Amino acid sequence: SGFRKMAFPSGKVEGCMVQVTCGTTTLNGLWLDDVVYCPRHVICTSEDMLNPNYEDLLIRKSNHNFLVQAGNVQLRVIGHSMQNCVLKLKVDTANPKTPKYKFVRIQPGQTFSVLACYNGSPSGVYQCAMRPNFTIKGSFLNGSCGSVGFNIDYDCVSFCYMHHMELPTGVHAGTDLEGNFYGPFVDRQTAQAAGTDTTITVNVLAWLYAAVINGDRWFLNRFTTTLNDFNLVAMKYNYEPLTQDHVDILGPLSAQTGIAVLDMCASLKELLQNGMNGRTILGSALLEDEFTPFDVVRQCSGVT
Amino acid sequence: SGFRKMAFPSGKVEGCMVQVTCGTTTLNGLWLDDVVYCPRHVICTSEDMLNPNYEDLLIRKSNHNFLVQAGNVQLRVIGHSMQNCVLKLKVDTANPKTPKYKFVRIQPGQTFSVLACYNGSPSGVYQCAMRPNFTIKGSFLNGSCGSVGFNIDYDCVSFCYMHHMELPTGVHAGTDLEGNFYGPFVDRQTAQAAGTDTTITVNVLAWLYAAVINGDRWFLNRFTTTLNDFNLVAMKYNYEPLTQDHVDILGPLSAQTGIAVLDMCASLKELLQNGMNGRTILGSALLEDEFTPFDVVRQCSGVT
Ligand SMILES: COc1ccccc1OCCNC(=O)c1cc(=O)[nH]c2cccc(OC)c12
Ligand SMILES: COc1ccccc1OCCNC(=O)c1cc(=O)[nH]c2cccc(OC)c12
Repeated sequence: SGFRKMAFPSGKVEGCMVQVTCGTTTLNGLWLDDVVYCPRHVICTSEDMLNPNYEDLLIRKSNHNFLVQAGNVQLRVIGHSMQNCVLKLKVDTANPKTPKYKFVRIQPGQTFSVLACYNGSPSGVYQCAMRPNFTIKGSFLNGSCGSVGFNIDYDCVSFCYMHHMELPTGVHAGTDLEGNFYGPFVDRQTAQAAGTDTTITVNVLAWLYAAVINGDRWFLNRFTTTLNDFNLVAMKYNYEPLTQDHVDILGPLSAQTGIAVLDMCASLKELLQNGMNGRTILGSALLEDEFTPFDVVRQCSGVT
Repeated sequence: SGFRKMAFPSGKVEGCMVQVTCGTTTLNGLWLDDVVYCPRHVICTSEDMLNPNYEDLLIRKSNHNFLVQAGNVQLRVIGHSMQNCVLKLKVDTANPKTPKYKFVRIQPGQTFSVLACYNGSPSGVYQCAMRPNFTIKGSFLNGSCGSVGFNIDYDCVSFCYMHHMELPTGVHAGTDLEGNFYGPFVDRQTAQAAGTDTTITVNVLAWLYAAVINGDRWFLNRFTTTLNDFNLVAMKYNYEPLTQDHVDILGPLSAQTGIAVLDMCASLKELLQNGMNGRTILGSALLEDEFTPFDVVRQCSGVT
């Protein structure tokens, strides 16, 4: 028993982190096979960030201007190309620690682990979720760009995020491993504001199932509701609308606990309408929305 | 900016996890040099757990009864000995992935990362704290015993915890790497209850400094207090008494923010007396006590 914000083991990803320097800027890169992936803003000076023309900036760069270091050994760059907002630095050596991998673009509401890095060295690992407004609430300082987000399926690392920037609001923006930003964000130091940060309803419900499985049942009530009635309440509290697909995905948690999805929805409805009254659920005083139904099942079953 | 419950990268520890089987029981072991460390309750049947005599149980065991597997390869056991509540299985091969390590016994209030494992395979990593009642609020299922707690100092892994059991209350008990339990717990399936779980005051204050550093300042007030006045309030809310050593340790956070430790104590006092009024601090609706002053400085400075 017990329920923690758990990240995937980071070893397979640690073996891919490298340092990429271009001019005076040093950030992180991801070394997979004979390619190093990094944010293209590595080629910018802090002055350039206000309005950079990356194609023009890239013309002044050659293979030898990109310094790639894995541990204390320098990698030889034999090619460079821009794919959307990432640079792909072709190196002459394939990473001997390359795990089985995939590049996946995630949907809002999905979760992933972040291995925060500075100067190509891992400093920590934590669990995140892609917010419905396509930001992530990470923990990143200067030098963290190029840190990646990932999921692990047994021995296969699915890379889903690469860190690019912090918005003036302190939230984080980035791309998938093909260089496309999540959301409307651009790699420019400009007025960019995130939209409404709505609560991931399907994740909150999954976390209520985890609480029931772990013994916290005070919030269970004698009521039920309908998808339409529940969503009237969800909209008022800036919660994502619950769909029949979400009910279906919550199916195995409903089967495990014997509590119907709509019954759990009515408990959530009352928690939204009346608050927690000074009580806690899984050691938290608010409704947690950064555990998907898959994370709850995985944590409550022991998937290694 | 941003503040997350961050665990250390787990790679160095993943390379030490092995599976140890004795009879029908399989748990995790820690392979360092030519020794595999595991809970001694590996030699027990579920019947034995009610009142095991480990010396008598160990007499019936030989080197060949302890099956040690690292990945898909079997390790040859050439020795076995009991040190307090851990077994030390001498293997004929030194772990080639052994990192620089130390065995340290931690104080209550200190934090560490846990790499939860099942069948010698890592499933997840999370951050924990040794509670003042010597329990940890982990996330562990059947098969997780032998999972370890650790801290990392650059390239040196300081092992501090080995998981042994879950108390009837759902909290977790375990030992240091020399086999001595944290707290009064014994490796017996018996009526064992944890004492009062007090709040680690020095950690809450450090997390209030992290909140100020990250922009959350609503709780800052026009008041100050004294160590004695603060502790009168701390005792009433089952908070650990704040000492001059704690004030000293909070020194660099006080210097960084310009907020005196006693001023932060008065803000905490008002938060205890009046609650958060529906507001949040670092995305939390309660006072977080599982970040030491060192964790806050590390996370807010970028220690890799
Ligand atoms: C506005 O900056 C950019 C705009 C578009 C594209 C890139 C931009 O930044 C590049 C450098 N960013 C970081 O290293 C940075 C990332 C982060 O998540 N947190 C920080 C916290 C404090 C200071 C920081 O940088 C000085 C960071
Ligand atoms: C009362 O048991 C013991 C007493 C003393 C010493 C050892 C005891 O347990 C040995 C086996 N323990 C685990 O594998 C176990 C550990 C854990 O933290 N959570 C669980 C959650 C559900 C089921 C579980 O085991 C069947 C566990």
